[PDB]
Amino acid sequence: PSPLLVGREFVRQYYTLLNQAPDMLHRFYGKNSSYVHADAVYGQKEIHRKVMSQNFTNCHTKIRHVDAHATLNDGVVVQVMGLLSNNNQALRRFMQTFVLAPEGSVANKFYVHNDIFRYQDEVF
Amino acid sequence: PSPLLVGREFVRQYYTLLNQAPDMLHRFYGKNSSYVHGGLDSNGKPADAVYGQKEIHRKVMSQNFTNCHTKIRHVDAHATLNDGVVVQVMGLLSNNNQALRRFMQTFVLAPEGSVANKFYVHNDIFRYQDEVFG
Amino acid sequence: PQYIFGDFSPDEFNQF
Amino acid sequence: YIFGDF
Repeated sequence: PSPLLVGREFVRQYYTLLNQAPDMLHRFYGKNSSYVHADAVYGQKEIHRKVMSQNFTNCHTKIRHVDAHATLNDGVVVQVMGLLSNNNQALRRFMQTFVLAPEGSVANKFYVHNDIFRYQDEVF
Repeated sequence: PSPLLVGREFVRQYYTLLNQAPDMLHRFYGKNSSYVHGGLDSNGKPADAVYGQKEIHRKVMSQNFTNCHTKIRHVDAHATLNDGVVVQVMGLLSNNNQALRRFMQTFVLAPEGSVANKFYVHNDIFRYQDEVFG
Repeated sequence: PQYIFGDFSPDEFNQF
Repeated sequence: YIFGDF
C-alpha cells in the first residue's frame, strides 16, 4: 500500500466532505481517535459534537502541499499545508497532521487515529 | 509517559543539536525513518523525502546548517498507535545567521522499545511556508 | 486499487 | 527521556 496515494485520496475525501457534509466527518475516526482543533476530544461521539461546534458551512479549502509517509504498524502520517475559508470568509493558512491507521482486518481500509489542526495566524 | 512532556523535550533536544552539531542529528533516526526539510526540485516542486539513517545524514549534510537558530512558536504532541508520539511543530528557522523562515513540521516518534522512556525519530516532515505559499 | 477511509456507503466518494 | 543513541 503506497503512502502518498493513500494520503492523496484521504485528503481528497476529507476536505471534500468538510465542504459538503461536515455532519458526516465523524465517520473517518475510530474509538481511539484523537481530534485537536484546547484539549483533545476522543472518539466518534465527542468528535461529531466538536466538529458541529465549529459551524462549518460551505467551507472551502485550498491544498498547497501534502506530505504522506509510512509510519509504524503499517500506518500513514500526513501533513497538509493549505488555506481554509468557512462561510464565505477570508482564507487563512493552516497545517493539519493526520495519522491513519490500517483498520486491521479490511484491506486498503484505514481510519483516522490522529488529527491535529492549527492556524498559522493563531501562532505567528 | 506523558506525550506533551515528551514531544516538548524532544523538540528541545532536536533544535539544540541542530544548532550545535548538525552532523549528529542522524543519531536520532532509526533504520526505517523518513526525512524532508523543505526545498524545491528544478521544476519548482517540493523535494522528496529520503530514507534510512545513511541517506538522512547525507541530506542533512547537503543542507549546510551553520549556526542554526530556531524560534519555536507551537508544539503539540499526542499518543499514537503502539505508544508512539505524533508531534506538530511551527516555528521559524534561521540558517547561517540569515533570515528567519516560517516552517511547519510533523514528527512521529517510536519507542526504541529496547529500553524504556527511549525513542527514535521514525518520521520528520518539515517544510518552509515560503516555498509552499507565498 | 481504491482506498476506503472510515465507515461509509459504497460510492459516497464516487459522487460529484 | 532518551532519543536515539548518544
